[PDB]
Amino acid sequence: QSALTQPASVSGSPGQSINISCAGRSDRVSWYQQRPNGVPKLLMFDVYRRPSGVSDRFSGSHSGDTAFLTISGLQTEDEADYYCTSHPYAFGAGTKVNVLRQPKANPTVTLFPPSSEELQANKATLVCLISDFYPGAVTVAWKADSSPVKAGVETTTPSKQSNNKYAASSYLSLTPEQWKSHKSYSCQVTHEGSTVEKTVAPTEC
Amino acid sequence: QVQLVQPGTAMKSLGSSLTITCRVSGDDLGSFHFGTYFMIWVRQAPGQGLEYMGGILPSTKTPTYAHKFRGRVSISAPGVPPVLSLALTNLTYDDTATYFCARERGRHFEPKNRDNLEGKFFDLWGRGTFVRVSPASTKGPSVFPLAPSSKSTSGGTAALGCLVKDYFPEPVTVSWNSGALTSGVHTFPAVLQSSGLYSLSSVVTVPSSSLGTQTYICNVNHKPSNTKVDKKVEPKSC
Amino acid sequence: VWKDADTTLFCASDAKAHETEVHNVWATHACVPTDPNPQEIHLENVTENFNMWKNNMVEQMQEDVISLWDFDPIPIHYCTPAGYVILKCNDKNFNGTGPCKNVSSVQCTHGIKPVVSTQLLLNGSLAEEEIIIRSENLTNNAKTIIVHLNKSVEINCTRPRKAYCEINGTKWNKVLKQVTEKLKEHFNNKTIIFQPPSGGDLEITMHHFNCRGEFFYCNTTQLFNNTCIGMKGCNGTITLPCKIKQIGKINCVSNITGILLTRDGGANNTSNETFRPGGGNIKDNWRSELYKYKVVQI
Ligand SMILES: *[C@@H]1O[C@H](CO)[C@@H](O)[C@H](O)[C@H]1NC(C)=O
Ligand SMILES: *[C@@H]1O[C@H](CO)[C@@H](O)[C@H](O)[C@H]1NC(C)=O
Ligand SMILES: *[C@@H]1O[C@H](CO)[C@@H](O)[C@H](O)[C@H]1NC(C)=O
Ligand SMILES: *[C@@H]1O[C@H](CO)[C@@H](O)[C@H](O)[C@H]1NC(C)=O
Ligand SMILES: *[C@@H]1O[C@H](CO)[C@@H](O)[C@H](O)[C@H]1NC(C)=O
Ligand SMILES: *[C@@H]1O[C@H](CO)[C@@H](O)[C@H](O)[C@H]1NC(C)=O
Ligand SMILES: *[C@@H]1O[C@H](CO)[C@@H](O)[C@H](O)[C@H]1NC(C)=O
Ligand SMILES: *[C@@H]1O[C@H](CO)[C@@H](O)[C@H](O)[C@H]1NC(C)=O
Ligand SMILES: *[C@@H]1O[C@H](CO)[C@@H](O)[C@H](O)[C@H]1NC(C)=O
Ligand SMILES: *[C@@H]1O[C@H](CO)[C@@H](O)[C@H](O)[C@H]1NC(C)=O
Ligand SMILES: *[C@@H]1O[C@H](CO)[C@@H](O)[C@H](O)[C@H]1NC(C)=O
Ligand code: NA
Repeated sequence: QSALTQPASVSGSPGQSINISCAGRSDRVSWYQQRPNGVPKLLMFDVYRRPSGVSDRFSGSHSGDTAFLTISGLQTEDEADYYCTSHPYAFGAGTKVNVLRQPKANPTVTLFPPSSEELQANKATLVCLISDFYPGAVTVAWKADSSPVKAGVETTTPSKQSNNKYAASSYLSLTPEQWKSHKSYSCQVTHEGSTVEKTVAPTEC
Repeated sequence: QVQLVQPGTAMKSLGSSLTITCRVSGDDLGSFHFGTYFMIWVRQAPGQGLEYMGGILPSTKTPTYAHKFRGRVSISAPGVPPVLSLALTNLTYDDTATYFCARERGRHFEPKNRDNLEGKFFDLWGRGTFVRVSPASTKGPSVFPLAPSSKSTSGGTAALGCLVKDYFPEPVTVSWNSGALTSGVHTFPAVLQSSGLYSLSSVVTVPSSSLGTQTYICNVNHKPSNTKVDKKVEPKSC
Repeated sequence: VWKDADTTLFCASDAKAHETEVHNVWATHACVPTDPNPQEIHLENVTENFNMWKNNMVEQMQEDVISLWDFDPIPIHYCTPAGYVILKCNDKNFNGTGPCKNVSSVQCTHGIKPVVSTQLLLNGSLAEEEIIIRSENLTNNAKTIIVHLNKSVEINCTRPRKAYCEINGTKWNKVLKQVTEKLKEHFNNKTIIFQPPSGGDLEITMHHFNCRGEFFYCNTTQLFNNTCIGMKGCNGTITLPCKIKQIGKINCVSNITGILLTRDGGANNTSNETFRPGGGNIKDNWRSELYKYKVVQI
C-alpha cells in the first residue's frame, strides 16, 4: 500500500541494455512481464531471484531505496509492459519497453479547434491527431494557456498503422466558456525525448 | 499442469451485478484443496496498468481489500476445493476492465539451493475475465466538421475531416464523397470515454487548390442505431 | 588413514515374523538381520570435522525410503561394505557442524524409523543434555532450522475427512519456553516470537504425518501462538483440528522430539525475532538423526 514510481517508457535497439527503476520499496520486489494482449508473467521475485524458464539476460538489483531490473542484450521478445510490486501489494504505474525493429520516427501532430457548429450545441472538443510515429509510445499533455489540463482529457492507446508506424488521438472536452475565456490551448506530444506542441486560439477563424 | 480457470468475457449492462469465479484445474496433487494459498484479484482497465484490489486466504473466511476497493467489492472462496469469487454490484463504466485471478506462491522450499522462500509473489495467473459495461440501448453519433487546415500538411495540401462524437456500440464506417475519395483518407481508431460511449475522427488530406470548387462530404453510417449522416465540410470564414 | 568418501550403503533391520505389513517385508528383500555384534571403537585423541548439511548419507536414505514409498515404520540400521567405516560423534551438545572430540568407529547406525512428517519431527531420538539449535547458517534466515528437543511431548491423534489431535497444553508450553530461551542465546537476548505460518505449501503450513494408512493434515496454529508463553485458558488439553485425504474409530500417539522452523527476514533492525513452523523437506527429517554419523574410506 505504497506508491511506486516507474518511468512511462523506455526504448532500445536489439543488443542494447536498459534499466527499469522501481522507486520507493527495494524490499521483496517482484517484476511481471505483460506482452501485448498477453497475461502478466512472473520475471523476478525477492528483488533478484529468477524463476526457472526466465533468461539470465534479466537481472535484479537494489540501491538502498529503489529496486532495479536490468535487461542485457535487448531482443524483440522483450517488448512488453513491465510492472513492479512489493509487500504489502501495490503495483507501480508500469513501464513500456519498445524494442526497435525499424528506425525511430517522430509524430505528425494535427490539432483541430472546436467547430462553430459544435459551439452552437453548447459543447467544445479539441481534437489532437497523432500519426506516423515509431515506436508506439507517446505522452500527450494539454495546456490551458501555459498551465496543464488533466480534466476532460481522453487519450487512446496507440495502434499499428499499415506502415508499421503508429497513430493515436487525444480529445479535450471543454465548456464553450472555458474555450473562449483562455488566450490559447495547446496539445503537447512527447516522443523519444522530443516534443511537438501545436496551439490553437479562439481568436483565430 | 495446475491452472487457474476463468470464464473469459462478461457483457453486462450499467447498474447490474456480476460474480466472476476462478477455479483451479489439473490439481492432481490437491495442493489447493485446503486453501493454503493466498488468492488475489487484479484489475486492468483498457490500456491501463495493473491494480491490486485485494484477496483472501481460503483456509480462513477472512478476505482483505485495498483502500480503493474496500467497500466497493466483495471477495470470497467457498467450496470443497475453494473457488475464488469476485462479486461486483451496481456496475459503472469505470468497472469496464480485465480481471485476473492469481496465486501468491507463499512459503515454499527451493531444493537446488536449499533456501526457504517467503514467496511474496504471484507465479500463477488466470487468463483474465474481460468485463464489458454497456448502456441499456444504442446511441447514434453526433457529427461535426473539422475545417481544412494546412498548418501540419505538405505544401499545396490541406487536411479536413469529421468528428464522430458519442456513439454506441461499435462499429461506425466513414466514407468520403460516396467512396469516390480514397487516397489521403485516415480514419483514426475510436476512443472509449468514461461515459461508456465512443468517439473517432476521420481526416482526409486534400489539395488546397480544390477547396474553392470541390465539395467534400463525409458519409457516416452507424448500423446498430440505424443512423446515417452525410456531413458537408466547408472552409472557415475569414 | 581415513578420508571423507561416499559409498553405496546397505540397510539392516530387525524385521521378522513375515508380517503382512509392507514396511517389514521390504527389510527382508533389501535389508539384512541386525548385527549380532554391534561394537563401537573410541578413537584416541582424534578430532575431526562434521557437516550434516552436506552428508551424502541423507541422499541414500531418502532414495531407500522412496522405494518402499513405491503399516508402521520400523528401525533401520545403515551400514558400510568392506573398506569403509562410519564415524560417530559423541560431543553431546554438538550442533552437527564443526570439530568433534569424542569420535567412535561404529559398524552401523542405530535403529532409525523412517517417520515421514512435516513441521514436527516424530518418534525421533532426543538430544542429551541441552536443547540444540541446528542450521547450516543461522544468520541466513533462508536456511532451515532443526530444533532438537531433550524432552518429548506426546501428541494423541484421534479419528471419529474429520479428525483431531490432542496435546497436553501445559507440557508443550514448558518445552517452547526452553526453546525460546535457547534461541535467545544465539542472537543477542532478543525477543523471541513464535507465529503461525501464512500462505504457502501444504507441507510447510500444517503438521503432516501418517497413521497405519491415514494421511493427517493437522492445524498447529494454537501450538505456535504466544497466548500461552509467559495466565489464560491454556492449561489442559489442546485440541488441534485435522483432515484426511487420499493422495469407525482409530487412535495413534507419537513423540514430538523435534521442530522444523523458519526465521523471518526483514525484521533485522528490530528488537524481536520471529519464527514459524515448517521448513526444508523430507531429507531434513533423516538429517535430524544422521547428524552424528559420517562415512569415511579406509
Ligand atoms: C543500470 O543500472 C546499473 C546499476 O544502477 C548500472 O550498473 C548500469 O550501467 C545501468 N545501465 C544503463 C544505465 O544502461
Ligand atoms: C488453522 O486454524 C486457524 C484458526 O482458525 C485458521 O486461521 C487457519 O486458516 C487454519 N489453517 C488451515 C490450514 O486450515
Ligand atoms: C449506482 O452507482 C451510481 C453511481 O455511483 C449511483 O448514482 C447509483 O445511485 C447507484 N445505484 C445503486 C447503489 O443502487
Ligand atoms: C556450531 O558450532 C560451531 C563450532 O563447533 C560453530 O562454528 C557454528 O557456528 C555453530 N553453528 C551454529 C551456531 O548454527
Ligand atoms: C565419550 O563419550 C562417552 C559417551 O558414551 C562418555 O561416557 C565418555 O566419557 C567420553 N569420553 C571422551 C574422551 O570424550
Ligand atoms: C516416547 O518417549 C518416551 C519418553 O520420552 C519413551 O519412554 C518412549 O519409549 C518413546 N516412544 C517411542 C515410540 O519413541
Ligand atoms: C533441556 O535443555 C535446556 C537448555 O536448553 C535445559 O534448561 C533443560 O533442563 C533440559 N531439559 C532436559 C529434560 O534435559
Ligand atoms: C551466512 O549468511 C550470511 C547472510 O548475511 C552471509 O553473510 C554469511 O557469509 C553466511 N555464512 C557462510 C559461512 O557463508
Ligand atoms: C487419546 O484421545 C482419545 C480421545 O479423546 C482417548 O479415548 C484416548 O484414551 C487418548 N489416549 C491417550 C493415550 O491418552
Ligand atoms: C498435563 O501436564 C501437566 C503439567 O506437567 C500435568 O500436571 C498434568 O497432569 C498433565 N495431564 C495429564 C498427564 O493428563
Ligand atoms: C510413533 O510410535 C508409536 C508407538 O509408540 C506409534 O503408535 C505411532 O504411530 C508412531 N508415529 C508415527 C508417525 O509413525
Ligand atoms: Na473539433
